[PDB]
Amino acid sequence: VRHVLLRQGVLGIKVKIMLPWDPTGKIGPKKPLPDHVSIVEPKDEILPTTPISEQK
Amino acid sequence: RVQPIKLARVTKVLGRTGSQGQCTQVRVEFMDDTSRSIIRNVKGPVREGDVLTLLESEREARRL
Amino acid sequence: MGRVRTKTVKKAARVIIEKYYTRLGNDFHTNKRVCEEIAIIPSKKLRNKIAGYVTHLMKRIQRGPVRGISIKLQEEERERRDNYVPEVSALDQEIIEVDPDTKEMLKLLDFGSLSNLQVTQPTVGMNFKTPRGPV
Amino acid sequence: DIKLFGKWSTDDVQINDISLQDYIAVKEKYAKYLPHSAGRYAAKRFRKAQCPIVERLTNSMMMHGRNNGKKLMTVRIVKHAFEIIHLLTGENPLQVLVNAIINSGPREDSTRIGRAGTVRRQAVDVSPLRRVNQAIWLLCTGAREAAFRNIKTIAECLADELINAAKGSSNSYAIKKKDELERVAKSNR
RNA sequence: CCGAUAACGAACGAGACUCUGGCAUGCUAACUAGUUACGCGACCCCCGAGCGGUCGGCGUCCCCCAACUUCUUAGAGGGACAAGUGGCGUUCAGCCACCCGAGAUUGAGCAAUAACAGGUCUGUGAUGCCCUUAGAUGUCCGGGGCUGCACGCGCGCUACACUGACUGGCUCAGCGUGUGCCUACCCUACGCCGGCAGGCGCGGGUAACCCGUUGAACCCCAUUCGUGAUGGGGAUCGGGGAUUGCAAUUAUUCCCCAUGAACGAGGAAUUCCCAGUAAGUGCGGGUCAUAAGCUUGCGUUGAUUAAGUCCCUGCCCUUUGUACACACCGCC
Ligand SMILES: [Mg+2]
Repeated sequence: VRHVLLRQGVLGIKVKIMLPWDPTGKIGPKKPLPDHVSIVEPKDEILPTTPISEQK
Repeated sequence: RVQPIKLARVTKVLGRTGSQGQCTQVRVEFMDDTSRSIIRNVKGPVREGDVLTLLESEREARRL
Repeated sequence: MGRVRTKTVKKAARVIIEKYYTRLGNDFHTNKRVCEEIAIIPSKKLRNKIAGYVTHLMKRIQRGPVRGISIKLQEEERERRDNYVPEVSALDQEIIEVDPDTKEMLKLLDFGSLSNLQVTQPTVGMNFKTPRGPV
Repeated sequence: DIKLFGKWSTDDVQINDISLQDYIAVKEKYAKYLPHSAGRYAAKRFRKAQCPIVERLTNSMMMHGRNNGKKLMTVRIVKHAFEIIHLLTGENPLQVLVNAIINSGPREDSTRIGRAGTVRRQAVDVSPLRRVNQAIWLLCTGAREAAFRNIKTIAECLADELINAAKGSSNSYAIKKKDELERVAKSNR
């Protein structure tokens, strides 16, 4: 919040900025939004073949 | 000549009435004749199954 | 009263169900234990609420096809739709009960006198239409 | 076996009408050594029904600003009143209290909002829980105005209030107000 | 929220969130917190107990000269999700009851768009314009006033008494503060003098180390009183003694002795409140050289009633009417 001293009086300025999320944290908060839900993408893991036994 | 006091068990609670909610209206079954059941409005906390006195037997019945 | 879940939990539950239907189960604790690694939940309360809704939706899924997409349900539906053509068709009837007016139509079309058509006796009375108005 | 206040066994007390036998709590499952238990009886509806009626009398006997936390004083008042009624009558103080509750509960009242006939438009019978509540309130109130500005102490006033109520003599404020309510309801029939 | 659906896809608000209270004999840690055990002791029983009982008496992080975290503290974690059972439900969204559970609705904070000629220029070296600016509306000093009283109103405190007052004894808290940039003014243990308010020396504490184991009040247990304007009430008023200050008169506050006035529960009206709540009851902080009938918090005792309604006062959504749009305190 800042004040501008103009010839007609005082003008009030209010600036609000929503910082973007970043894990690095040097541009914004490290934590995500509380209601933001992120889901990791699953892989295939199909295994459609006959059972085998691999020696390792 | 005056009717004696007789008991009756609340079988169902229809709903509140009186427009302030001070009365709850119930369907109530007589002890002397189980097949006889009327609708009476009662005041105070009421849950089905409890029994209560009827100083006068039939007063008024009116579905909400 | 006041236990209605919101979009934040419902959408997340549906998404994780359609993503990890194999890993999820009907146990609330097992589901809330898979949630921490299948999703990033900022709050423990949010995580367990989502897990509870996942349990509810999986009970509904195992009792019936909930709108949430599921590969086993879809392959069953596919098998039940693009198959089960009967060995005999439903349109190869030996005899077709045919109206005399339709027989005249076929005769004008020149497809009259077919061995697979049996002419019905036309009804008499002309008593169609519902009675007008009430009563 | 329980012996409330060390004496006055509960098992001999019998409620004479089945209307209030689900709301009076003197039976052995609700018999307590002392009428003081922070039981959270107001947390849910109909939880005061299983609260012992001696506890209810103790809770309703502590009123009028000066006495809102003095439950120990109210317990000693109830103990002295039970002693006095036992000496005066010879029967169980619990039985006297139960009979007083039964004879004080007004079987019907009147309630409505619109243009009043005499007091209310409609005469309405009451619930057993409301019977018990009204009876306890009437007994405590009668004892209070009996003991306010006379030498006779609150213990004797409560004692003879219960004594008069357990029989029915028109000498107790509880049954006087009960009769007034019954007459108003009968007129509003 | 489910669902329908000329809408689809979103955004804020709500929720989510943070703090707080409740369970963790699970983990970490404790000489600025303790517990248990042991050893010196002090006292009772000593008939005889004797590993008898009490100790907020002294010790065992005095460094080898005990362990441990239950109690206290505070961190990381867990735990509660309508999860399980039954019923209702379009068998969806959900609701009701119950089991197990510390908890199946703990209280706050934050809080949308649009506005009000709502309040503050007496918060600011925030400020436009106007006014004043040397006999000042600047600033400083002395005195007075902001208290002034035929009266009306608001927030409160004390009461009207025996569910009490007095006298004595017994016995229990938690918030939280405490020595100053200017800035002088801190919380106080113990000893002595005084009847009290106070005073005089010795210390401790910049603080889980000292006040302080915060020996609080109410309550509890005994005494006197005895239904009277009485030992209820302590207003008014006289005299005297201290404390703060530069100064106490229009009495700062406190103490002592006298006076016991209205007040015997309060018309018409009207406020607040659903569980550790109302109320009774004291104790901290702010104001403070002196000080609380105020306010903000804390603890102690602990209920009656209700789990409903739109009747009064209002609020939200939909339909509807309008001659209103400064919007019914309208218009006419
Ligand atoms: Mg005196």
